[PDB]
Amino acid sequence: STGSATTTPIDSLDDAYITPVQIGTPAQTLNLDFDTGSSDLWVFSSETTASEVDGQTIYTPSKSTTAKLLSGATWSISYGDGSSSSGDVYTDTVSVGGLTVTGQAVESAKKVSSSFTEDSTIDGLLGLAFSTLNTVSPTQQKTFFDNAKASLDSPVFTADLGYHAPGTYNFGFIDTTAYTGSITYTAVSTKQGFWEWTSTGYAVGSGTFKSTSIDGIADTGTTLLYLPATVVSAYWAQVSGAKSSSSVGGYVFPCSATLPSFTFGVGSARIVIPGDYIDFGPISTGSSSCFGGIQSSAGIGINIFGDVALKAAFVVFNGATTPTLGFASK
Repeated sequence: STGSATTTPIDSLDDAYITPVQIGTPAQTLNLDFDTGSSDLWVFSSETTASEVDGQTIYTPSKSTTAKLLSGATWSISYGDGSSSSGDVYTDTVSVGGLTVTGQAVESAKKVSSSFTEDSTIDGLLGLAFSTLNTVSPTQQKTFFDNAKASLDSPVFTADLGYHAPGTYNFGFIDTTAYTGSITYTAVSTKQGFWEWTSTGYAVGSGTFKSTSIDGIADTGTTLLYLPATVVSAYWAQVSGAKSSSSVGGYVFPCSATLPSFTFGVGSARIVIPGDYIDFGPISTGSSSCFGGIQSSAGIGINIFGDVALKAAFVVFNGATTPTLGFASK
């Protein structure tokens, strides 16, 4: 089997991407944030505290003839950005772009934190990291990809995120028309439950490539690119007027600037992030100070290849017995 679904930016900045997901019988379609940095499929639901719902589409398990309460099961998750949610668990039929899993754990939110409430466009998350990070207790549950794997033509999914445009998540096959040149594969460590890999270095603009190992995670659920302070300082030094602002919470730059590109290494290959991808616009409405898309990972504890990086590539998440990551230009 295979699946193919379009993923759409939630706003003009590409702050996140939503992908339609069918849950239950008859289908209830919810727009979920596919997140390769976490491993819970959770949804706004009929059980969500009413004051914490503001425009989201909800899953109502009582209206699904295939929903079954997973007795005794609860979940609770906290994300790197400080947001959180928690609730109980159903199993139900879940389909993504024509690919169907029966008995998928659907985590029903009873509580969500303010940032979720305030984002009317995201109805929940669909985790695509390794199932070892799944928070369901007392019986840990599998991700959608893990459940689908054996049935897929090939045990892979691909992320093809657009810049200010729709893109695609494919399951079970590699669309050879979706990228240029070849796919370069690189080793993955699953020890922290993430799609963790090591980049071979970076360049700023038309500058020389610096060979240096940068360990990080491929995370579709993080907006920006978070790298070591040394790397990030080197990038923003090439932008007149750029500075790190503690009051704003990172590097800002004059909105009048032309940003240089940023290149990262995947083995001997190179992925180029155009300068425009690194612009996240005014820090507040009307401001001429703009927020940078490359930020320091210092104090996160991990480097994150988020959407800013991933949307410059066609990315293969290879879930073979020994997982690997593949990157191609596009």
